[PDB]
Amino acid sequence: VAPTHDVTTDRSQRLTLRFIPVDREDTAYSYKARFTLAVGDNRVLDMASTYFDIRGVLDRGPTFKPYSGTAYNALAPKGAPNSCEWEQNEAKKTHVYAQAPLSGIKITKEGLQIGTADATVAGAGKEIFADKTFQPEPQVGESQWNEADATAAGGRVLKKTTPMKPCYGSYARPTNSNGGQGVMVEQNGKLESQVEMQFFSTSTNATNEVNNIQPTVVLYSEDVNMETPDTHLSYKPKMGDKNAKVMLGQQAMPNRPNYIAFRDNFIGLMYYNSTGNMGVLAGQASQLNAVVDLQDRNTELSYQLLLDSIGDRTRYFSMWNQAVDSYDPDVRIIENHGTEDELPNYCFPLGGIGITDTF
Amino acid sequence: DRTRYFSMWNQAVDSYDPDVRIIENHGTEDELPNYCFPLGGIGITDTFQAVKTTAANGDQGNTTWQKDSTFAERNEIGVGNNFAMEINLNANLWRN
Amino acid sequence: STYFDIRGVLDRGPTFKPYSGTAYNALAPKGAPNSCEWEQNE
Amino acid sequence: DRTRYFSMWNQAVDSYDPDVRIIENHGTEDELPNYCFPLGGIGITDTF
Amino acid sequence: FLYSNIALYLPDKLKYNPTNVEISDNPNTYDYMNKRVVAPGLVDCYINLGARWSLEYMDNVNPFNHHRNAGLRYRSMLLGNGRYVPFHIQVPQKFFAIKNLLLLPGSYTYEWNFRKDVNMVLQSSLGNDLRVDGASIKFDSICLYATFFPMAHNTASTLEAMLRNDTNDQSFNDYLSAANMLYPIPANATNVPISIPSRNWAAFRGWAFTRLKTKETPSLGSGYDPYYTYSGSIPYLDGTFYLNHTFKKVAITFDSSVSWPGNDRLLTPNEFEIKRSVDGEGYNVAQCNMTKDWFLVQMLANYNIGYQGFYIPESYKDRMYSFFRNFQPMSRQVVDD
Amino acid sequence: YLNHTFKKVAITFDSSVSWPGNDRLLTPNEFEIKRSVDGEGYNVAQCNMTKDWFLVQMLANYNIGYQGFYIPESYKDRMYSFFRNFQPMSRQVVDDTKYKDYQQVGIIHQHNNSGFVGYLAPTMREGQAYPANVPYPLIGKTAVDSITQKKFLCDRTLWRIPFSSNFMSMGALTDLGQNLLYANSAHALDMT
Amino acid sequence: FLYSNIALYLPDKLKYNPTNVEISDNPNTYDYMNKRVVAPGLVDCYINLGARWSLEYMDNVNPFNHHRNAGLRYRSMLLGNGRYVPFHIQVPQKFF
Amino acid sequence: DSITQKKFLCDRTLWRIPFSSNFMSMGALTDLGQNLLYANSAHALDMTFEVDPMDEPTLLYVLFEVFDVVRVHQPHRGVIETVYLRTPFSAGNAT
Amino acid sequence: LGARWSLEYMDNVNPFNHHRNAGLRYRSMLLGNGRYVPFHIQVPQKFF
Ligand SMILES: [Ca+2]
Repeated sequence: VAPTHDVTTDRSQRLTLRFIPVDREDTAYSYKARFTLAVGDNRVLDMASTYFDIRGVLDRGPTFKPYSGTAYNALAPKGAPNSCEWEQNEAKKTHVYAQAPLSGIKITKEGLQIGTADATVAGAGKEIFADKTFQPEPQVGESQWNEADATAAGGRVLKKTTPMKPCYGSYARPTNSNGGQGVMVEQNGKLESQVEMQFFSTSTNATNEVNNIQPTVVLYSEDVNMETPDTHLSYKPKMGDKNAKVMLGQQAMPNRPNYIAFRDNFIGLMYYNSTGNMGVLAGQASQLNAVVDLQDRNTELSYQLLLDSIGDRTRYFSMWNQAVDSYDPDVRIIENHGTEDELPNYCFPLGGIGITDTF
Repeated sequence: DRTRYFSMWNQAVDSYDPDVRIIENHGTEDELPNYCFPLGGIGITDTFQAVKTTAANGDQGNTTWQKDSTFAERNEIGVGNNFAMEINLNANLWRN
Repeated sequence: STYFDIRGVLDRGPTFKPYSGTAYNALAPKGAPNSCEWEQNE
Repeated sequence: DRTRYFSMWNQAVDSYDPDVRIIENHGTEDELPNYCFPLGGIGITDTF
Repeated sequence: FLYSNIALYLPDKLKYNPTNVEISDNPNTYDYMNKRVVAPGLVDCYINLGARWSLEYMDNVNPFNHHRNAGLRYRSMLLGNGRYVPFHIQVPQKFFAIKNLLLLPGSYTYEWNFRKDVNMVLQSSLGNDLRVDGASIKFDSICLYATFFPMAHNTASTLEAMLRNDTNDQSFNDYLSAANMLYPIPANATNVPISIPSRNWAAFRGWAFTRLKTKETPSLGSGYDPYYTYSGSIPYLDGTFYLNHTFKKVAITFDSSVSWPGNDRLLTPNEFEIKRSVDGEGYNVAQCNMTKDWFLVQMLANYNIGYQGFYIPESYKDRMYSFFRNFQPMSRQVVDD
Repeated sequence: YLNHTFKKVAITFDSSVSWPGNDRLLTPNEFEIKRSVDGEGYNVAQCNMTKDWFLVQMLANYNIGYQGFYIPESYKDRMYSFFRNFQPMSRQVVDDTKYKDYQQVGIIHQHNNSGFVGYLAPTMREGQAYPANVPYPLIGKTAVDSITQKKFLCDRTLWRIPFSSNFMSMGALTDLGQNLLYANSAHALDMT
Repeated sequence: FLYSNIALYLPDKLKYNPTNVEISDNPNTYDYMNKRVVAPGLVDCYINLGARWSLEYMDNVNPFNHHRNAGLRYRSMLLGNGRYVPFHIQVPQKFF
Repeated sequence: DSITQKKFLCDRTLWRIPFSSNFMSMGALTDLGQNLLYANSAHALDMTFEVDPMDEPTLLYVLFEVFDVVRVHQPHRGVIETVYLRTPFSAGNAT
Repeated sequence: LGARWSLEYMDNVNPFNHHRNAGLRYRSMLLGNGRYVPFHIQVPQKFF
């Protein structure tokens, strides 16, 4: 049975009191505050329950990267170049290195046909062409490995204006609504997007002869504002820009990670044991200070040792931002046990048999 | 206690691995194919020369000039997907 | 101390797959077909 | 305690993996490449 | 795993500049630390095979600034993952005199300060000049909270009346309870003497010492320190020491005539001796480089073990910052030349 | 697993009083588990739980709160408790009204890691390689204006509201369960 | 790991029907929960980088019915891996 | 033909030397601290540390373990008075 | 597959001599990784 009387009162009084500051002083480095505590008549306040409260805005800087590795074509090989075009002096010609994955129906002047309208009166036999902004996209492709090697192939390639970067870690923000990258040039306004089309046919097969050299590959070219936000080159062939054939082979690697964050257990956020700026707790009748502080009494380390001594430390409390810092046991002391690789480990080819033969 | 090690009288108990005396087999999550690609990015590749349209009076798509004035005549291009070998990953680690 | 004792027969059914992944030709590529022959027109 | 398992009464608490409900995505360590070679060691060849 | 987690934190003297890429010339920036290249062959798969050894180069690199720091990782994830973050912290009170003081009715004035330096209030797993990089912090507002037990008025008044007599005072003592000194050790020096002029030594308790890097010890007292460019872990404040293994020996003397241990209570009576070089009187223990006297002294001073045969102390008497918890001996064999 | 979907709770006896009684909380009329945007700063633990609920829970589970907050001992805190199962979470996302180039993109037109991955199914790889366009950057020299979201997550426990004067657990038969101003009459109860 | 252990348990309203396969119409049968298809782009590697943040959709989904429920898999492997099983259990008394 | 090397690592700790007769811990106030010879006179102290070389400036950090206490008293309403004391080294001022 | 079981053939094979025996691994790595070693041991007393 619990006690029944002379424990808890009945007159209305608060459980939690909040005091606004009375004086604030700012400086280049310091920042000082002063409040007026008021322990009312017939109460008892335990200072161990008080705690400050702060809030504001933080800018961790341009060297924040909490994730290891990158997140832009992580799976791509570390040296595969993007579908690109570049100039070369033989008095200057354009060379292309790209890839067309998509299979269409037939190629005409307008562009690679994709589908057809409904087989209906007044709508039967209406061809549909690719939209220049976003339609031939780098996602779709041939479904199964028994590809038929279509004759109407389309794709994309970045004009020679944009500099070349390795595919590993290369991002470029969308512009249109349908996720199609492309610079909106200012031409009578930002209304129009500049996307060109280029055609290609078989050399050898259509060299000696003509046959109206029908085209078989259509490349829609564009120009995007690409940037590498968290990767850097690890082998640059020549010091100069203006991409050439050699610059096709540059390779990148990710940036080392940082973890900028508030210090453990809020160390340094308050001045302690410094005669320059000393805290003040006193009676308002006469300002006889009650906090005399030397310059040798180290408070932070003492509080750390106490917090270890009276409790457990391997748990995390969010409220005080309390989480001890420790290293991995294996990083400091390596244990080289080799590995376990008795069996081989092979990568077979997709179909199941590689080279074959006719019979 | 006996788990902890004292490095003076070589006091360190000898215990097996609880996952080797009893093999709790469960298979291995391999819902996704783990492919392996070429080093350049494209494997097979052909050869192509640029062409350009004509004035296109009517049904003149057959008429088609060569744009060799600007483009080189041996540009490389790939068709379809890229070369790709495949290896199941978790199965090999578990089997080893 | 007392506790009931029970025994009998249980049938979990046809939708009971304890292991993840598969257990037949596990290492094979996801598309490779068996040696097979088929019929076709001219 | 409840973590330990007693078989007789089929006493085994049920719990979820800590890393499935709350994902701590730190990326992955991939500084070095990782190459697959040819069985013989030399792939293509010539004649001399 | 090996290459990343070891070879990217080697000392700066073992790397070399890259080629055909711009590199900043400031040795304390993220750019310079990121751009340098390191040869994998130093720490390849075949190093110290079969041995429980630690790289000699990486035995003095502060290991608490490392992207495996569980505490740092947790705090950084807790704050956010973006770059422009509002924050709503709560700060406790740490001074020992008024940490647990039980105040009494009245009206008091309470005033304190706060820092705005970016280095001292932030920690970065890498360690780099955070003034140059461009981090910023802007406090907006501040308030104070307190909680009262809603105790009955008769009982509270009685307690107040009793706690004002001149004999029911209150007392407190700082848990560490020590006076600190710092002495400089110039580069490559090995001998450090310290002299204390005559005074009284009543109610002494003992000594406790360690070593520190000058680059990570902010100047005491001074409000600002423009010659302080580092933002890793500070051992002097949060207590993460990583250099206790570099001491060799300690000697004490009173009145320049008498050594303090005096009577032959140690194997080497005139001086303590932590570790020995290759020396064959047969003294070291624990299959390591530490002598017997130091081991006995440490075991006595930490757990009252040593006059009844050594053994593992109980868990409850062996906290995180203790001695036996993190004492690792190691050895290996190398090729004679 | 659904504890985290409560907003507010209100008690009322005889359709005239409020059970917390005389002014005793930051919000005297009713408890308040969590809340949306609040400029007064009533949140704690960097999550979005008000101080009142945190204090009430701590008092009801461990008699902690009138002499400062600290981690409770292991034996006093079991598996089906409140502190062991408390998880604060927060992240940052891209603001729209303050970023100029925001463009909502469906899942249909998202090409990241293209040319080495399936297409809306776990099928074989397809597609060319091309710079990516899905994950907006939040770091580096070219981040974007961002807002912050915070939430808390707790499971395997029941919220508790004890029937006592000062919320502490002073015994099985609570004192407020004996007073004849609350135990010598008849009353009807409303809750919302 | 991400794709399997998260994307396979997303809420049903985010999965579309497959093509050229017979799928039951009872939304509780194992067949319906098995033959559905979920696009891997939802929970790919580039999701909430650096943030210790649970997903949004998969928040009110029961997390105890899941194939990593250590207690559940222990109670499952205790009886055996077969299909037809003779069982020999004991049951205690629970009333107070 | 091989040669052997030994070492030890010990971080997250401070080296301790107690000012006791037998080195044990028999209380907060060691018996030597009460010894008349060290209590009714004055003496000078000399210490010599020998460490291993390093190639950057460093610091030796010494902690003299002493008694540090504060007594707080408050007779009348709205008044706080305190008395600090550190025994072996200093205590406020005098005269 | 899918069963928690221990192979019949290996129930009667001493499972404490095995290259995952933490005690053996620790002691061997403590003594050195070479082939010729000098050792400096201390043996306790064990009679009752
Ligand atoms: Ca050709």
